[PDB]
Amino acid sequence: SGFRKMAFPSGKVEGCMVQVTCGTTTLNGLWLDDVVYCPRHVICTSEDMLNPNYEDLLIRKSNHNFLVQAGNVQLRVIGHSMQNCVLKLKVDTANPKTPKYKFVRIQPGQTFSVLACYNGSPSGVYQCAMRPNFTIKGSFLNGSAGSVGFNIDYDCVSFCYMHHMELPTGVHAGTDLEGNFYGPFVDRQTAQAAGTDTTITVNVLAWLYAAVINGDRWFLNRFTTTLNDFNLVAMKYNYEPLTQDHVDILGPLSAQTGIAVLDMCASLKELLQNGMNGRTILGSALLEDEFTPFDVVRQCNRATLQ
Amino acid sequence: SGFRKMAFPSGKVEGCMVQVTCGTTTLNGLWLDDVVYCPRHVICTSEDMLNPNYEDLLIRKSNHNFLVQAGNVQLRVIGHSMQNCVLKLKVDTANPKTPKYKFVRIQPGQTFSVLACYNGSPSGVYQCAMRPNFTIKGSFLNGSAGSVGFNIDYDCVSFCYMHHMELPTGVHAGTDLEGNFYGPFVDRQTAQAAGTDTTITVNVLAWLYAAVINGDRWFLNRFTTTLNDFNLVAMKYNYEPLTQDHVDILGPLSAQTGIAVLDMCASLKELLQNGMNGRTILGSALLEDEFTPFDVVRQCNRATLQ
Repeated sequence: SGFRKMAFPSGKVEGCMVQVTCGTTTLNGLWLDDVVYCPRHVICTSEDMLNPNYEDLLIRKSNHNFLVQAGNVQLRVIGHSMQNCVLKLKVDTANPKTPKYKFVRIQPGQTFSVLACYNGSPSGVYQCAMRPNFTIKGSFLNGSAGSVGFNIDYDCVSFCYMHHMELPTGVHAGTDLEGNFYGPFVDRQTAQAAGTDTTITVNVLAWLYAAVINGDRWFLNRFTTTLNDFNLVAMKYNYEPLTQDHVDILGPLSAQTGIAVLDMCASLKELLQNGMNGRTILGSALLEDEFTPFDVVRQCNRATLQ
Repeated sequence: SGFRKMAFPSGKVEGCMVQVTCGTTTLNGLWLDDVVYCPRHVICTSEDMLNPNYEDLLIRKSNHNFLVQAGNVQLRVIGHSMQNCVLKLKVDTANPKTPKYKFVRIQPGQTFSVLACYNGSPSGVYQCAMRPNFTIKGSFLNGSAGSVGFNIDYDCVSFCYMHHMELPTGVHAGTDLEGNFYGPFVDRQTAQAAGTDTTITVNVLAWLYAAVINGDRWFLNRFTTTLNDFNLVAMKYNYEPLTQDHVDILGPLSAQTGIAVLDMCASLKELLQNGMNGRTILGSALLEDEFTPFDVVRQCNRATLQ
């Protein structure tokens, strides 16, 4: 019983974090085999961050300009490549703690765990979701760039996010591990803003089906709605329109419980218009969009053979 | 910017988790040097869990009755001691991944990070607080006993909780690492219940001072209250009475901001009686009691030199 927002265990990622310093600019890098991946703006001085020409900044930088430290071990840079917004530093030492890994680019709505680091030291770990506007509603301070986001399936760490910058609004933006930005953003200290943040309707649906499994069935269906109508009421509450793939992605949830997406969309229809009153669902006092279908079923209470 | 419930990085604890099996009963153990600490009810068969005599169950158990596995490595038990509700298995192999550690018994209100394991494999990590009734509002399934809770100061892991059982209500109960239970509970499958769960008022106060620092100052003080009056309104909302130590524990928060505990107690006075309306604080739509003063200041936005 119980229902918490869990991150994956962070140990396999902790063994890859290092400090990268170029000049008087320091952030974090991800050390896999003999390459350290880090945001490319580690090469920029304070003023160069308004409109950098990263090409030209890098061509003036030699290897000794880079200090990379794994704890008390200095790793010497023997070469570099710029790949999109991420800089690959080849180092003289292959990381003996490299886990089985891959790079994957996630989709908005999907969740992952973040290991927030400063000065190459892991600070803490927390679970989050890619918002539909491609930002993450994270918790990041200056010096946290290079912190990565990941998922762990069996023993294989799928890295999906590297952290670069914070938007004026306070939300965060970054790239995959190939350095391509998530969203229409750029690594430049320039006035930028994200689109309108919708709510991940499919995630809130998987959440309600969860409540139904564990026992919280207050506010359960008492009506119906054509997918279109829900979208109309959801539009006023910046709720991401619901598609039939959304209706199918629930998989073993409309079933294995026997309630319908529309019946749930109807309970959601009311809680967005009339409110939650004083009651709560799975502890949360607000509709939750950071749980996906896989996250839901893992924590759900099981049947007891007697 | 941003404000998330962060667990400490779990890696140092992951390297200590093992599987402990006695007979046909399996749970997790904590492997430090050449001792594995695990809940003592690993020695009980299904029926022995209503009213066990652990003394007598253990005296009938020899070392070979214990299978302890660290991954693919079997660790042979060479002796055991029962210490309160925790069983110490001495093993033929000292754990080379033992971090610098200590055992500490935390106080209700204090937070810690939980590494939930099944079959000796870390499953995920999440931050929680010891409730005033000594339960933890965790997320635990059968087989998760032996999962531990911890804090990390610098590189020293302070283990503070080992997980034993789930109450009828769905909340969780466990011991320190000396095996003394947190609360008036026992490792027996018997009808048990916790006291009334109060809210950690000092934690909600540190939270509001945080909101004030980061910028959310809606609902800020517009009145005053003698500590006594707040307690009167807090009594109806099962809010833990507020003491002057509580008023002093804020430390650099009433100051370093300049608002008063009572002014905050007054804003809290209203949000408990009239409500939060449609607004939220630091994202949460409910009053939060799982952040302490230290948790608050670490994540708060800093001043930019210009």
